[PDB]
Amino acid sequence: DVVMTQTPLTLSVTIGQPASISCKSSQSLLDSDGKTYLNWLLQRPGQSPKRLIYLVSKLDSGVPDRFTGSGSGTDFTLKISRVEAEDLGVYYCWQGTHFPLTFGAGTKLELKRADAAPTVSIFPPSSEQLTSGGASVVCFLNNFYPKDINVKWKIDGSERQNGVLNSWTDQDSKDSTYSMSSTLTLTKDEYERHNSYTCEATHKTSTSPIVKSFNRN
Amino acid sequence: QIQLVQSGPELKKPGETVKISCKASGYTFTDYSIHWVKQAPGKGLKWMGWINTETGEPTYTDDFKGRFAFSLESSASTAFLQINNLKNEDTATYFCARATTATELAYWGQGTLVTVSAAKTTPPSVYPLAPGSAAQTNSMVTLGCLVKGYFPEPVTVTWNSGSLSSGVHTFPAVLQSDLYTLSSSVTVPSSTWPSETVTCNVAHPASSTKVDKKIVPR
Repeated sequence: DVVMTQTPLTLSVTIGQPASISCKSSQSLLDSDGKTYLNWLLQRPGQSPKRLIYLVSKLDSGVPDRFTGSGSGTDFTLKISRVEAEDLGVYYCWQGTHFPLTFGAGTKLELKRADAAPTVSIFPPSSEQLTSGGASVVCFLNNFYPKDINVKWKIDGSERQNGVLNSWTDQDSKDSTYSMSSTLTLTKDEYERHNSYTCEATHKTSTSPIVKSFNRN
Repeated sequence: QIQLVQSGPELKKPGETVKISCKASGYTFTDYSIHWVKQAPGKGLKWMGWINTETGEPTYTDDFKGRFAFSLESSASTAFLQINNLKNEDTATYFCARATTATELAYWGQGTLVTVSAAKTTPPSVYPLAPGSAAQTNSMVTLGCLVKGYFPEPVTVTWNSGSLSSGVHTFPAVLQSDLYTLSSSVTVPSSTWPSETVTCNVAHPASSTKVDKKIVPR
């Protein structure tokens, strides 16, 4: 199949400023009929996809003319002259020149802001949960930027866990940060076989991880 | 004016069948092909194939051979997608789209979410997340609630009945098993809690439950 390569995966943008994203195909999308069937869609959070651009550069009726599509053959570009809040979402390019129809992986537009280190909090199992024979240790990694982050669990100093459940928020509508929750879930029995429980957050804001621990007690 | 309207969400068990509809209006139904597109939760878009609305002939990509059937009721301007022998990995939003001469995917339906699960309706356990009474404090303190082991989605989490929201993070639900778990954090001034009460309120409409958990030093 024709491979549609979108770059970057995530574009940081600023409201009122231009943006540009690339879509390149593994073979020319110039059809033998003379047309180039290169398309752009926008999918906003919680919404269905919407057509933006068809035939490389044609705007769908009603679509803001701040959007411009360009390119030829294998190399295409979607430009936004001035980014607005409504423009945030995932852009997909897709080709209809060669069956099967194929999509790019999407590029996500997010808002640029200043770097921020995570605020890390660790919570031992609650008494209520322990009563039921369970033991979840919860770690929040809150309000950081940029979005990439790594969490590691250690028990008595050794990289190790059991049931780890990770969840990540979308960009915060208030401060443009990101947050993560990581839950390590053991039986009460297993929880009691170890002492030190540690959540380690690694983020570009520091060469050294943020380490939060408690000793069961 | 051109519209594709899709049927509502479906919950099915593995091995069952689902049939979803895509009703068109605002144009001549039999003049343009209908395409189907799958989007697994949090993933991208994948083309399934199309049905010719004149001939009725469906064509599937090889990924969608076997268990998938496109059909029409042309007199009702409706296209259908049926999925047989449902599998967990069929959980996804399915979109119908209509072609134009310039583009196969010109006008899009709003999607139909198909959830495949053997889970039964289960209310969440709600556990408090608090610092210890003698923990060292700063200007702000972070509290939370663990909302564990429920089905189906959604739950709604609120803090002090909605009075605390500016400092709230409620994390998207994730499958821990066949059940969901989520967590919610709230950060407030240390001069605010424990001096005033902070309570997480967790509603699970499907099980007719609403749990309140007061956060106390712990």
